[PDB]
Amino acid sequence: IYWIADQFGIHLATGTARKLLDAVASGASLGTAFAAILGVTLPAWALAAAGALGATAA
Repeated sequence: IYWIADQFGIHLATGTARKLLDAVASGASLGTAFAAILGVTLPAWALAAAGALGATAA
């Protein structure tokens, strides 16, 4: 995700997701604020993948 946002970056969230990206990067443990940002374009299962065994820098 940290690689697709650069090359592609088709889903630029410079609205509210910004305030989150400035926190999740240090401790992405949100369960409601993360699903509200990864629900506009990203899937729903991705929320469960964030835990472990999933893309962390992709």
